[PDB]
Amino acid sequence: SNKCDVVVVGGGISGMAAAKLLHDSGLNVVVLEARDRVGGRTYTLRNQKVKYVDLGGSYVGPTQNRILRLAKELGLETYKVNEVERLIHHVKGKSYPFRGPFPPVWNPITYLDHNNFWRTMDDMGREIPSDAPWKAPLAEEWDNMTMKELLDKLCWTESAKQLATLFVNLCVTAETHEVSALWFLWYVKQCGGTTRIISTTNGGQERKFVGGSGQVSERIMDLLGDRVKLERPVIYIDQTRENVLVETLNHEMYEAKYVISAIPPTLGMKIHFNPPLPMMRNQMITRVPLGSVIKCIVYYKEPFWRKKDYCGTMIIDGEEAPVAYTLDDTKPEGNYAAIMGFILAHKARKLARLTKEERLKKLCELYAKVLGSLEALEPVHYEEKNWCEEQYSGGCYTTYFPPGILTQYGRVLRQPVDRIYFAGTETATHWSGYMEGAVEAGERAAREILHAMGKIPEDEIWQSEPESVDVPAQPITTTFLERHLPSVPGLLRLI
Amino acid sequence: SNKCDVVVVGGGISGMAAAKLLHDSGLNVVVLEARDRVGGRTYTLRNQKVKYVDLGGSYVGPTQNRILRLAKELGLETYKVNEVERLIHHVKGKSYPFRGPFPPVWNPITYLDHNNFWRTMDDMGREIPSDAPWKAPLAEEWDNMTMKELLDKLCWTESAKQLATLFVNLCVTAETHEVSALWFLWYVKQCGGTTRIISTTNGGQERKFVGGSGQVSERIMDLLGDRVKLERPVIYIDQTRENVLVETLNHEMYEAKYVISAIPPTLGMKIHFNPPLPMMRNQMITRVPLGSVIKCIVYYKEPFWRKKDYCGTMIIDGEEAPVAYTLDDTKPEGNYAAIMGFILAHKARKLARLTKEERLKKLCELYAKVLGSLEALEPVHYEEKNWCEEQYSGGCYTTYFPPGILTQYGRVLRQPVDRIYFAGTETATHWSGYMEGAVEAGERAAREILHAMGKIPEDEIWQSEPESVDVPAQPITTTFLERHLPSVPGLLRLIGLTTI
Ligand SMILES: *Cc1cc2c(cc1C)nc1c(=O)[nH]c(=O)nc-1n2C[C@H](O)[C@H](O)[C@H](O)COP(=O)(O)OP(=O)(O)OC[C@H]1O[C@@H](n2cnc3c(N)ncnc32)[C@H](O)[C@@H]1O
Ligand SMILES: *Cc1cc2c(cc1C)nc1c(=O)[nH]c(=O)nc-1n2C[C@H](O)[C@H](O)[C@H](O)COP(=O)(O)OP(=O)(O)OC[C@H]1O[C@@H](n2cnc3c(N)ncnc32)[C@H](O)[C@@H]1O
Ligand SMILES: Cc1ccc(NC(=O)c2coc3ccccc3c2=O)cc1C
Ligand SMILES: Cc1ccc(NC(=O)c2coc3ccccc3c2=O)cc1C
Repeated sequence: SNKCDVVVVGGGISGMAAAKLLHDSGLNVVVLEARDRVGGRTYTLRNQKVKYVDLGGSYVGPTQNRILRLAKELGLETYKVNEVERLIHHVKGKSYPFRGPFPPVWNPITYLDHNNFWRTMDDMGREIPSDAPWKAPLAEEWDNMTMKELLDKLCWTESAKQLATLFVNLCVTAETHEVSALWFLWYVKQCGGTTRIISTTNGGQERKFVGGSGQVSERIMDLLGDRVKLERPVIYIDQTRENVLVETLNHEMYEAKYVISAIPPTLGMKIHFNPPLPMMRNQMITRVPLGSVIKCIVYYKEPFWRKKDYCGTMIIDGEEAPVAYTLDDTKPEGNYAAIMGFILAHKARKLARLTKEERLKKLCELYAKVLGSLEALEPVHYEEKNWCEEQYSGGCYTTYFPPGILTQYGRVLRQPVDRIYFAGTETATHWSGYMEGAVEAGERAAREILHAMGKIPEDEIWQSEPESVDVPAQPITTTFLERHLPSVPGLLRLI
Repeated sequence: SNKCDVVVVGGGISGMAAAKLLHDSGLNVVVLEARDRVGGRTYTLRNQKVKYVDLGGSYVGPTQNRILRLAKELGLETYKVNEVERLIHHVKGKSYPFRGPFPPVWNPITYLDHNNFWRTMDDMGREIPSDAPWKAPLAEEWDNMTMKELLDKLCWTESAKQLATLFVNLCVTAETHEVSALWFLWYVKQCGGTTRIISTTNGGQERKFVGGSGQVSERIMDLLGDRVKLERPVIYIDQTRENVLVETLNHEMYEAKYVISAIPPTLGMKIHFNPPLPMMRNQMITRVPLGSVIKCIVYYKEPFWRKKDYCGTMIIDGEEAPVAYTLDDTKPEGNYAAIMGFILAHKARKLARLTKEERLKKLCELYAKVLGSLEALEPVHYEEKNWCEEQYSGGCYTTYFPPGILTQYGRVLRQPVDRIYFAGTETATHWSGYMEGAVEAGERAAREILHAMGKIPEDEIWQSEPESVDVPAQPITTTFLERHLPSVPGLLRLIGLTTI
């Protein structure tokens, strides 16, 4: 067998970040990666037609200081996603251009309803601890409802309910009826709230990495050299003896003092454990699916939308549209003009039956309607990735919690099992679901092991991160009216 | 490689029934079983204090003709669970004895609400095809709500909502907010409806096997000889070549024409697939958890409850009660007096933290109160099994579907993947979740392979079963008033219209 200090299962950002921290501390680490590549739910494709394109995770933004710091250390730079010109909200077959993060609403009743919806999501989030959402005062009540039930109670207008539904679908690649209200409200709150999570400028979608996000994992693999073993799916972990034994599908055996599991929680099912996992983890890893998304990038000769004072952001309501949300994917130089779109949740399942060429046609025709331009019908290239088909991801962007699961099983997610510690973005407390969360969790799991070895004190397990000098955060603000305008039933109680 | 016609993954009733059918038809079969035993979600413990006891699946009843025929062919016999004396409904800290399958309800408004609840569950069920629940006219609407939401709409009394909640918890070992309304409605309908599923006499809980249900799987293993390989967990299936390659954890390779996967759907995750599974199955197997239950058997010197004219059945509502349902588990000879109880859904998670001795004490104290009997505090022995801890089951009794999953992913549950066919009780269309469904699915999977091999025509894949001569099925009947009495909102409409 191959002996080392720590085996890290999974060579995504989380596993790589954990392995780098342990390596830098002087431990001998091995990373066992199932695929013939690193990066996991990140994947940057290079060819002459696109130069490079993120087909998985791409965006980073203010308050995501760990990913920004790690990438900077590895020699990467960011550029801003184009938001110079107007955004579009396409509603009932018409495009309404706008500025600022939220589409305007003109009907006074609809206005009150929309304002109340966003405000209430943040009000509720303030009572949910980031590190322990199951300790929310109404944890059980909120966990036993779906997001669909919550939106049905909160939204007096169909307009607000359709936009709220789109929000859930885009944020967590799942249907409102599939997900726990508690979990979803935690998810938003732990990215800094509604404004921060939905915003391009000053939010989660502000920036991309020059040359692609895949470079984070690739460049850590570059540092680690042959410590990274590709095409080594872990099948078996045995903790009955002095050292932990980790076996791969290609018949290799690794021996270590500790293990970090840096895979999505449910993919723990692909590993046979000796002794068996404790009851609560055994059942938890069957209760935590990942969402469904096809990421699609359509290329054009020029970023023609800019000529009509549109930035390329489209927010597209309704069942018929294949794609509910787009961003401009053009490179910083104004070349490789492109629109990135997501085919979300049930639509990913529905439209996966089509051919690549059939999806291209539907997207181009949609974009022609929304951008009001025949130029959208003349694509020069197309790339896509359906994450639902990946054996070693399970989906994208991340794991969702159905009703009842987070309160009953959430405490087990990052609880060590003897000498196995748990990384992965699902275990983060700030931007869980994102590349930022992957870094937080990997570095925390690594430091749990450093503490178990006696190398650092307990109070160094969780570590704050200085703010990025390159991507500083501006405060999230609200207006007096936003804070104090009544809800729809509030206006009725006054009548 | 060890060569054969068909590799069956899993030695539970479904895999063993499939293997038997294939073997009897002249094929060479191998059964690869992860555990050191066959039976899976069935397990019959034997020791001198209990003689034998079913710690997993136990009950069979009228309309479950496949398991009865299989068991009979293997030389097994049934006996009737004791329902001679009165049942007990324990609610708000008091016990109310009764006869008939449902506790009687006296308050007229509450009676209308209860009657409408059960009626409506069956009414909705009739809209749902047993073999394609996603084809129900309102499949989407019903699949996008939980059972909690449906009970909140349907039940105009707390009395009905509480009993309905216990019904869901007991039937599918899951909370009302955890499960899809469409899936639960399908599940009940495919067992023959509310009366059949809840009943002891004339229903699902009527009988047990003399000597334990584990004998079904054991006796098939005896017939198959060394074709059953114990402690062979499957880790890898490769369909890239002419013959299917199946690899086990202990480093053996098996080569076959076809494979039957006879394991719970989510446990497919423990196998690495080459090529990868198609998208819909890849995601489906991450979306289908099993329920949570501890099965607990408390032994006594005598079946003392019978002397108070109680049969041993207790239907126990309330958060403080660890166990919501009991049955008399005394042997047919009248010795090894015992009460079987289930600790359900969240309570299985909550009470797992205690010791065995602490759980025994809580159960005895509950039974003493419910039975009004100090004798319940004098147990002579205890056995239990927490199915939540089983790596190779995932839970019990069966797989549940959360909201939204059955309409999006249900169609791939028994869809073949190249040369892999799918058995397991989860893929049945009649008593899915039960030993019966395991037999149906195993035999159906085997015959899919026989059809693929050109050995039988397509119309023999699905095969009806003759009614048991030993366990005749009384029909499910209603009264005129049961059919036509209004719901609570229907009564309110009638009142509004009169007064107009
Ligand atoms: C898919 C996706 C993700 C995504 C998104 C859009 C799409 C289409 N957009 C994002 C965005 O704009 N900004 C952002 O910050 N995140 C975005 N996401 C999510 C993001 O990609 C993820 O949060 C992050 O990449 C997750 O990182 P983590 O390291 O936690 O997880 P992973 O990437 O899945 O890596 C796990 C690795 O483990 C390997 N594996 C799996 N099973 C095994 C076994 N048995 N043995 C050995 N290795 C295993 C995987 O192959 C993978 O490499
Ligand atoms: C657990 C339980 C079940 C149960 C019940 C009460 C409890 C506590 N009460 C029942 C009842 O009264 N009447 C009834 O008809 N059913 C009842 N249930 C359900 C019943 O036990 C199940 O429906 C039935 O036994 C399921 O049979 P099936 O053959 O479909 O599935 P299984 O028993 O789980 O068998 C699967 C076998 O596969 C093995 N396995 C798992 N993974 C692997 C891998 N990777 N490789 C090889 N083998 C694998 C398992 O070990 C098992 O033996
Ligand atoms: C009006 C509006 C604008 C942007 C958004 N965006 C989001 O919520 C996003 C949430 O998480 C993401 C994760 C990966 C990539 C993109 C996103 C979002 O844009 C939502 C609404 C309702
Ligand atoms: C009044 C009453 C009596 C029995 C039941 N029982 C049930 O629903 C059961 C359904 O599934 C089972 C599965 C395995 C073992 C036992 C059972 C039940 O008793 C329910 C009610 C509401």
